[PDB]
Amino acid sequence: QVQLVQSGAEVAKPGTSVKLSCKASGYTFTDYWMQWVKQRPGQGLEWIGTIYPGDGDTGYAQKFQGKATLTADKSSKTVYMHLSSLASEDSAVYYCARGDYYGSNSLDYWGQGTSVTVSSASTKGPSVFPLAPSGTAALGCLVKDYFPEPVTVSWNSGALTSGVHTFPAVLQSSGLYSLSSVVTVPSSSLGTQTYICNVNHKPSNTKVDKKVEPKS
Amino acid sequence: QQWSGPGTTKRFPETVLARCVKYTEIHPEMRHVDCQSVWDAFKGAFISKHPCDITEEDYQPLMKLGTQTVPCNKILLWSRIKDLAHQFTQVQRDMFTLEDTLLGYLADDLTWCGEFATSKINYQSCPDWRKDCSNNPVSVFWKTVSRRFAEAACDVVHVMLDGSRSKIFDKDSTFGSVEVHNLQPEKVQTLEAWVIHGGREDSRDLCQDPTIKELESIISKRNIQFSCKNIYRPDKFLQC
Amino acid sequence: DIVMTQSHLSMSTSLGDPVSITCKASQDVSTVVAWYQQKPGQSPRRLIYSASYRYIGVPDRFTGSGAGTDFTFTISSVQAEDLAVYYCQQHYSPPYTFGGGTKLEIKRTVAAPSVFIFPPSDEQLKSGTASVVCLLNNFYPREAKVQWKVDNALQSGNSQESVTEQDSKDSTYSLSSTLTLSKADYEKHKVYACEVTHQGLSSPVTKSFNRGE
Repeated sequence: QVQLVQSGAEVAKPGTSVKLSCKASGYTFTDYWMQWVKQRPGQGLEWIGTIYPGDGDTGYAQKFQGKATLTADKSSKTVYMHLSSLASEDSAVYYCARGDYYGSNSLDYWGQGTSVTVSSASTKGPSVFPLAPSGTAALGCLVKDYFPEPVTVSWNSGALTSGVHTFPAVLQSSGLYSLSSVVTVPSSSLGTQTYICNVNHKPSNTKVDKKVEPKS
Repeated sequence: QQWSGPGTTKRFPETVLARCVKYTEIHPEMRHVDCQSVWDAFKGAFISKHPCDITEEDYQPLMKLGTQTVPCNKILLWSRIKDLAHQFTQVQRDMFTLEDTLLGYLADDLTWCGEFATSKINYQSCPDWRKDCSNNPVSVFWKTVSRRFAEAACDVVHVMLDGSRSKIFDKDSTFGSVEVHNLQPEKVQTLEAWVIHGGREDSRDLCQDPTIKELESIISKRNIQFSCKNIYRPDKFLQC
Repeated sequence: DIVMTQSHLSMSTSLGDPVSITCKASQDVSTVVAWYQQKPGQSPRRLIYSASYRYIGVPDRFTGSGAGTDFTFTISSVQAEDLAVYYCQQHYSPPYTFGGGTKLEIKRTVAAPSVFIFPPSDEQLKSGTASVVCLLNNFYPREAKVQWKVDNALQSGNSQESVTEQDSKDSTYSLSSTLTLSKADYEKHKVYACEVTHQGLSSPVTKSFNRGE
């Protein structure tokens, strides 16, 4: 079974470096080009560069020359990508993928990706604010100013899912993230149904349960 | 210094380069290949090296070149029956033996070696794999290049075997020591052997030979199914 | 570098209908073009390579064609699991450049959004900030225009939008537009309005409130 397993999510301050890893199993490591691909949040794929672990030869797209350095450790069957002088534009998911030698170096097996976030921001849990309901009503929770991603949100400890929409996070000018989670419910239900949004931000160990009530 | 096997093929450098140029001419999807770089990497693997100290690492600068498209289900493996295997792919153009790929095509039917202290191509003699040393330029090239071609095979992997041999399946051949062990059960459903009745008339069901049952057993322990077919008439097989 | 251009960023289709996605190369790439499918939160998956080759087990409803500078990827009968982003790539010569991607979404009847506006909570205002949220719920198509107006004046540069993926069950989208202000900037105006334009609306819908009531 060919598998490419990448290292965990990284958070880095600007100007620092990071070294990402891609561990290969299930095939002769030395005999295939390993290629790397960048995907900025909400953007397309961009080819970064490649290494042939058998002899250590490398090559990079112009955009990434001087930014990316690839190396390979034959003993551990691991390829590493070193990213230098980090800036906000380097925040992305980085994939390693194998070139199929008998597929003209198209990418046959892919790692699961490593998220890299570059920011001057420090770990911070969200502030959760109610979006009060005021025959269909809408209500929600605004999950503001957290870092880094991700946050998860459920309603009524997972008992409420019908009509729930949790929006993707938006990067703020502060480098912090924010999102809202909303629910549409019958307006006749507002006096007899409790609505609680449960927010979990694993990076700061912040868990918040917010009861969302109609405003007085 | 002196070896038991024949020396490097006459005009080997020109032959390797012309073959690369011809192969990339026939296959336009390969015109991106730099044939000077191919010859330089091939030459670099064995020149100025002791021809009994050659390793897979020496061939890696050549191994990285020549990426191409060979459908996994169109691979034909073979052992000791080179002529029939290549006539078959000359007829069924969609199928490939290793010698129908660029790297295999470059080295097919050639011999080469160098000397440790000099940049000379040893044209007088080259190590015999059985008499002198197993880690020689020619044997290490085939063993290294073959493993990746075997790793590629999928679904029903076909192998042509010489039924006129004392050992139809040889456990110590490139197929038996390298290719069989690199067939991946997650991708390979069956290994189908075609036992060729090349020489004398042999009405026997050669798929019952002890070496075939040995091959069946080795492939079984690797969780792959085994199938065997007799090719009683090879001359008529090509027309069919 | 060779530039790969996928001219359609998005294509709308129906289950069981065929779809074709085109890709153009800036230079000859022979027949060496691949097509990858990617779903949210997943790695891309190779479907076609070397313009028309398809690995064993990849469904035959996916086909590729083309040579030189023009390539096509076709799904002969769109299935639910095929709604994804498709990227072409040339793997002829490094850098092995990708096209910009084409998102394939499903067509459904027009559905006007239900629009809701939420003033900042007193809890948020006590913390020093003010976010005004405008929600567009369960609409189709994805195209929508949301304009903020404060004390008559059209706003620009102080709002951000976020949109859900197309709902697998009802084929709709939802969107939030959030006007983010400091408490001081919020408290210098009275009327907060969100104006929504969408195919399903005969004229724009405005949802507004007066600060503090």
